[PDB]
Amino acid sequence: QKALPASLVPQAPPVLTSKDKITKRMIVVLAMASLETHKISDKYVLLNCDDHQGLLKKMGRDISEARPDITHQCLLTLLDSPINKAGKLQVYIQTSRGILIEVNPTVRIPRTFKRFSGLMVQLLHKLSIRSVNSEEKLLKVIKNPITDHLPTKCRKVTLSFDAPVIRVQDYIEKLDDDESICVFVGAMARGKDNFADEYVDEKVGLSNYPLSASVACSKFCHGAEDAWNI
Amino acid sequence: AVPSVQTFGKKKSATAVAHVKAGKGLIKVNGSPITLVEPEILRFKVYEPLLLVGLDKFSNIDIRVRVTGGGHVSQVYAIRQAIAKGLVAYHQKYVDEQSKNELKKAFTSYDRTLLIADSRRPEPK
Amino acid sequence: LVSVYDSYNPRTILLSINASTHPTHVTKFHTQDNKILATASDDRVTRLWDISNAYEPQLELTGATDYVRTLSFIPAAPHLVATGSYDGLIRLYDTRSSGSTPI
Amino acid sequence: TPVTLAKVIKVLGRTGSRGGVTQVRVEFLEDTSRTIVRNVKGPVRENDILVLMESEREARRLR
Amino acid sequence: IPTHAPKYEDRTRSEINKMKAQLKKERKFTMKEIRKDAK
Amino acid sequence: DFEVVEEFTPVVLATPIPEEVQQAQTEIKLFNKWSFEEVEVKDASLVDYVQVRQPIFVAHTAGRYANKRFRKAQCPIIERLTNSLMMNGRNNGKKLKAVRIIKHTLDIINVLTDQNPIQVVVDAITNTGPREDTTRVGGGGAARRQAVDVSPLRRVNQAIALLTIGAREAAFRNIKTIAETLAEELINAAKGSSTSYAIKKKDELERVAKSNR
Amino acid sequence: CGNFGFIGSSNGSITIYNMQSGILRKKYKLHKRAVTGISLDGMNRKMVSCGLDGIVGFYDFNKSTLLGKLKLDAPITAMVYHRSSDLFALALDD
Amino acid sequence: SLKAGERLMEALDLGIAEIEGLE
Amino acid sequence: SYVLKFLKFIDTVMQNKTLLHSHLPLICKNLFFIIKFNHKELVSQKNEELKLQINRVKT
RNA sequence: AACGAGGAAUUCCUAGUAAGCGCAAGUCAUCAGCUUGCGUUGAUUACGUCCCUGCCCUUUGUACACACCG
Repeated sequence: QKALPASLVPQAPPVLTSKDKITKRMIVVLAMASLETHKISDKYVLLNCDDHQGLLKKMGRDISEARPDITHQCLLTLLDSPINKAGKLQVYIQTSRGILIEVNPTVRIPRTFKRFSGLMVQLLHKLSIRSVNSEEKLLKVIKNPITDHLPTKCRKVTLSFDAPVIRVQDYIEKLDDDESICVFVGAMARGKDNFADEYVDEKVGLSNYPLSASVACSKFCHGAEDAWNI
Repeated sequence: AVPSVQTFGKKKSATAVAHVKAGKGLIKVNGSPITLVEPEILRFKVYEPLLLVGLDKFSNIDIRVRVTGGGHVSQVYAIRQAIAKGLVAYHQKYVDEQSKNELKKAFTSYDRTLLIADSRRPEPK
Repeated sequence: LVSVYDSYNPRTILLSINASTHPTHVTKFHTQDNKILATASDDRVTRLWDISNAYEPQLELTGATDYVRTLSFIPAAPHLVATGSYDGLIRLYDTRSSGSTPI
Repeated sequence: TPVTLAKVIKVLGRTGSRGGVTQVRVEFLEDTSRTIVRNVKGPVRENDILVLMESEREARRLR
Repeated sequence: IPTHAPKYEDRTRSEINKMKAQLKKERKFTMKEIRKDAK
Repeated sequence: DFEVVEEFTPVVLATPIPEEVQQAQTEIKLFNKWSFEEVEVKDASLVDYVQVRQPIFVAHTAGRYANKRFRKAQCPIIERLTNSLMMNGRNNGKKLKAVRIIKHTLDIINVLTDQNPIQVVVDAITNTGPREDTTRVGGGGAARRQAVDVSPLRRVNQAIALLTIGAREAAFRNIKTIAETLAEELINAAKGSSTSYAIKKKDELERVAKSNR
Repeated sequence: CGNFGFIGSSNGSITIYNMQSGILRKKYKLHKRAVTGISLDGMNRKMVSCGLDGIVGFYDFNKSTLLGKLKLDAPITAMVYHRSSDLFALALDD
Repeated sequence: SLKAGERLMEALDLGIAEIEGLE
Repeated sequence: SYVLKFLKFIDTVMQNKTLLHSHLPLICKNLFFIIKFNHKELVSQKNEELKLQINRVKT
């Protein structure tokens, strides 16, 4: 009735960066994530919540805020997720300070927090990081703003707790064809969901129960994979 | 005497001398016929005055054009202004004033840079 | 795929249409119309690409049996297209119909 | 959805509006009676036709 | 997708580099000093 | 019937001028190939603002069109396309190369789509020039985007800048070149068929305005 | 305006000369018998002709169109225009 | 801070509201 | 719409005559400028309460 | 072995201007790691506003009609 495709080598899906501004895909940003540099004096370091608190205090900021653990764990589950195997989403980190980060969907996030932090300080001072084969820069700090990096046909929502709840399967089936999605998550420890409410349209909720950013990201990932049959 | 007339044309830093005298209906620009001006996209801009007016009025005269200085587009605008003012002057001198006026009206209604140039002096506040 | 471009200038690949991943066997133009190109690919389906929107086939043509290798238009009509398969059954399709089934 | 057209008549002034926002009075084109105060983002002069989507609302100060 | 791994953390050539930087710095500094005292 | 005579000896010259140029004299066409009769803006509120009243030979009228407020609005449209095509990163100031690119694009459009290339340009402009925009409101901290209408001149300038920027970003890192992809993008723009860069951006603009009305 | 001289022939062709150089410019052909009367308006817009084929012809002169073609019964023999009132009188054959 | 015209309009608004209510 | 509310306000003053005679010049100048500017819409309208309001304030 | 147009911040600019391309000189202070002349090519977007940021000026009609306010 209809021929099979000519070649049947199961090829890798086409890898994606932001330079493609056409293909329908998914993008997750981590908003207000805390990744801060400091120079202890004889070593630069990433600010960490538990171990250094009085030096946070002598700087004067809030130990209730300065915590990259949730960023690391959310990043781990996202870039581990099976849609990231299917090659259909990429990561944008919008720091608490303001730096744009494009994370390629081919990197392998270091599993332990110390290695992750060492990578992070190398990034935040160096601006680019190459692979072990050294021909592709996997991490790209880039220029504000993010909507001047996104694809053209996108809808932009935030993930808030107070918002009315929907089924993300329903939402992705409500979408149009070339209309990609753009979900802003709040990776703050404890703060108000007012970060990108001039950027994006509408707020969304996934339960009447509060979550973490991590399990919210997992919920959105699996609603995505069920909506796209992958 | 030979009924003759002479005019100048001027873009930013170029000069276009145009002799116009009665003749057999030809054009000459720098000792080369005007199918061979260089820039080849502005050749039509050089052609502009002839195609604005018609062709018989240039069938009964003789032009001789010589340009110096400037660059490409500057020379080209210079030649077109020179041809315009020369044709108008020849008509004014040897044939009817009414023909001169209808020529002038058609030109200036199209584009005034043909009859007067603008040497661009700045405006300081 | 097909590649279409104006003659005398190999430098300018004017338009590059990726049809089915099977080999496109034959490509022709309309005769009466002038902006509709037809490709028979070995996928037993022939497609009518409107040369303005090259992204999708303006009209499919299916129902064939195996290896459509030739096709021809027709003089009086610009709507009636003849396809030659590779197992016989020279088929005659309409375009101003729905067009999935042959006339 | 019905689009409509109007004519910018008279540029208003002295109101405290942001740079790049100008408050102006339009008369509806095909219906020669209703005038509405609206805003514009680009430069406007007297007497030019202008496109309108929303019907009912009159504009205001934009702080 | 193919994945990768991140990268983060010639002795005589680099020693030549540091000696050249020290030579440049010292010559420029002494030039400044001679200029000042002579003036 | 009745006939006007203005001719009594057929024009002979000593330096022969080709047939194309003769017919150009009897009717001005842009690059001698495209007329200006049967060219119209299909929508009002732009007949004033995209001038196709006066014919032109080549798109390089070097007049002073930017001293006053609206001499920009007076300037003819294909001039604006060459200019915004020249506005570049590596290529600021090569207008001759730019206008040759315009001519190449114009031929590509006329070859592919039948109707009239310059008509395609004008209809594309009036179909993509956005209608209802937003701006920032300060408000003193509780800031947001608010929706206003937009002037015709801003519509024209916005539509043109978007179209050329879409063409350049299409031919940024690709095997296609600017003239080709601008031709395709313009044809789809006059089609209004939702695959053009400017079309996507326009509907995105008006829906932003809709969302925070 | 003192520039244009009008000759009305005996085969119909109205011919327009410039009188500075004595040169020929324009030629109209409407009537079929001899032309007998020609005049031009004081504002140099319109042109009146009348001929023994019973025909009065109205022309523009800024353009070169045919405005009007009127047919009367008798042929027309004599013509006088008057410019200040824009009225013209024909002497007929009845 | 409210501008002339705007202050007049909203004050006129309230006054006309009360008068029309009493009528 | 605020023009319409202005006219009703004037008619209520004409009911309360004593507030009139201390501000007659201000009333007259503002009223005449408002109508002379907004004339076209106001005259192309049709409203019998508006007609009666105009009649009473005229008298 | 670094490197694919160079983040955060920050500086400037409204027509022969931004930018690009070169040729010449080397003028009692400066400049040769450069400095200054001249020509070529020639743009997009504002030309309105005091709403934010700051700055100033005036709060006494004083000056001679009419007008305006008081």
